[PDB]
Amino acid sequence: IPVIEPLFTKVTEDIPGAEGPVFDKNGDFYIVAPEVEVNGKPAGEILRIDLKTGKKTVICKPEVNGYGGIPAGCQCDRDANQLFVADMRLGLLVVQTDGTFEEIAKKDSEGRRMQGCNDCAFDYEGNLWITAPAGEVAPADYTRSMQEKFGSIYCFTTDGQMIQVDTAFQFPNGIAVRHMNDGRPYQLIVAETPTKKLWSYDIKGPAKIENKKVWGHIPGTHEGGADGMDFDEDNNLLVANFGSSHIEVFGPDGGQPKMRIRCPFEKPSNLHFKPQTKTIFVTEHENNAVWKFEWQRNGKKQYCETLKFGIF
Ligand SMILES: [Ca+2]
Ligand SMILES: [Ca+2]
Repeated sequence: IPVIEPLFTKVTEDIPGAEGPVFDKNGDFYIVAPEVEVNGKPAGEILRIDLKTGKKTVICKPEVNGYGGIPAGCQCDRDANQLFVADMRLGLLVVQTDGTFEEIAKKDSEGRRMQGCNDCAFDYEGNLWITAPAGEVAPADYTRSMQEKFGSIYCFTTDGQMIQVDTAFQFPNGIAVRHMNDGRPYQLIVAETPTKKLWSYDIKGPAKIENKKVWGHIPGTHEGGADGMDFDEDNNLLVANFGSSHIEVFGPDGGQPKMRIRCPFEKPSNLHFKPQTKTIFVTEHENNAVWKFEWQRNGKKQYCETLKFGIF
C-alpha cells in the first residue's frame, strides 16, 4: 500500500488524551482533553486553541452532580455556534463558546439509561450519529467496551430523540456519514477499534440504519486500531489507526486502504480538516499533542459549513 510522508507541523502540546479536534462557525479551533484527572477522578476539559500561538484556554470542565466528564469527540452545530460533545461519563453534551454546557440525555428514547459517548457525526439533515463505547453514564461506575461487546450507536435527531440504533460493539469509536453529491445522507461508517474493523450501514432515514456490513479492514495487529475519522471532499475516508503510526486512507468503496499516511508518532487519535483547506489537524496520545499536515485536497464540508437557507 503506497505510503505518503507529509510534513507534520506542531500545533499545541500537553493535552491529556488530546481528542475531538473541531472548528466552529467562526473558524475557532477546539480540542478535548478527556484524560485530565483530579485525585484519580475524571476532570476532562474542552479547550480553545489559538492557532497562531499554540496557547490553550480551557472553556469547559464538565461535571454533573460532582461527576467529572471525559469529553472525547466533537461536532459543531449549524444553526447555532455551539459544540455537541460526546462525553465518556456524561453522554451527549452541548457546550457554548462562553464555556457553559447542558447535558442532553440521561436516558434514550426507550427509557434505557444513557451510555457514555466517544465520537459523533452530524449528517446534512442535522441528525447526530454517536458512538457509545462506555457503559452507563454517571452516577454509574465507569465501564468501557474494550473487552466485552456492550458498545452502542445512537442517533440524536432533529426532533430531539436520542435513539439507540445498534448495540453489541467492542468499542465503537470514530464515526462518519457519507453523502450523495446532492447532499443526501446514505451511508454510516463506524469504527470498531480493537477488532480492526470499519462497519457500514445504509442510512434509510433519520435514525434508520440497515444492512450492517464489515466495510473496511484496518492494518496491523498492534494494540489499538481505528479511532477518529473524516471524509475528504472526494469521499475518501481518512482514519486514525491508533498504535500504527499511520492514518489510513480508504477509497469510496472501502475494503483495504488505498494509501497510508505516516505520522511522526505512533498514536494518532483523531483528525479534522480546517474549513476550505487541505489542512488536517491531528491529535495523538504518544506526546498528547496536536499537529497539522497538508492532505491532497479539501475536506468534506462538515454540517456546520452547510447552509440552512442555501438555495444551492
Ligand atoms: Ca475517539
Ligand atoms: Ca473530525
